[PDB]
Amino acid sequence: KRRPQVKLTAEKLLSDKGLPYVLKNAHKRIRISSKKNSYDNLSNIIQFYQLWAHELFPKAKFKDFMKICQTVGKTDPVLREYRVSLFRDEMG
Amino acid sequence: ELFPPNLTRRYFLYFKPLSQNCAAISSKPLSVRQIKGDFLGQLITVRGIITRVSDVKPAVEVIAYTCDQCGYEVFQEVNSRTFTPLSECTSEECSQNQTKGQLFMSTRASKFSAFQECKIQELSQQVPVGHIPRSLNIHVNGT
DNA sequence: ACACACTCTCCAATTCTCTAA
DNA sequence: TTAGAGAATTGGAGAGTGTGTTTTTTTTTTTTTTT
Ligand SMILES: [Zn+2]
Repeated sequence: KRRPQVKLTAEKLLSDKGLPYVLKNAHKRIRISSKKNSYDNLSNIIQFYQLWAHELFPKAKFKDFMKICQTVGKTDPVLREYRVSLFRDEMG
Repeated sequence: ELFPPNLTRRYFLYFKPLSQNCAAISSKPLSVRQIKGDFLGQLITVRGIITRVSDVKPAVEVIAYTCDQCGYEVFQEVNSRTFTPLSECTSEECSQNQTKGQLFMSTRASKFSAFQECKIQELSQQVPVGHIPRSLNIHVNGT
């Protein structure tokens, strides 16, 4: 056979390298200010998400990363279990 | 090995022949006619007059490249008079991330050495009657 | 024989559709 | 309304094939024999 293709998958997201890093650091990473423009602060938010997306899975263009995430995010039950777990933690 | 050892040799090395007063062929001078095909590979001594000298130019020994997408560096070693430069990042990590990145050459981390070429010719008072004088090509590197 | 240009082929990745809980 | 089972369409991996390559002045400085 030819070599099988490599893809983004929920296992990467649920890995310790994955989504927990964002929740462990996002409060410290991003910072808005009224003292800078909308365009300024708006640009700032995307920095962290871009660098994190590269570190996670360098295949593809940033937009493609988001739009790929939509499919697995809506379909996989284990990922959804993790997400309802987050919002239960806030219900705790 | 991570990189070729030639890339970090900061020095040059040369042999100096036997003193004839201690003496072996390397101590005994040959005229440019006596250098037969038997001597290929050996260390010898030659006596004559220099006819022309080239000016110095650089020659590559180890070439260095950068991969754009995965931010990784690779090296190539050159021995022959010509070479083909690399154009694909064959690194295993880069390959397993299916990252078909582009390679670009860099001078700032390549290794060069100084090169010069000359020619030597037999003394006119040693040419046998009715013949035309012969000559040899000399190469020089390093200090 | 050694880099190239071009052709051919198979296989699996993908999205679309139907069914039932 | 979600999701999972089956069918159809497309991409490009990669394997294969054929190919190409070595290789009469006219103007100007200098030596030589000729009138
Ligand atoms: Zn690379």
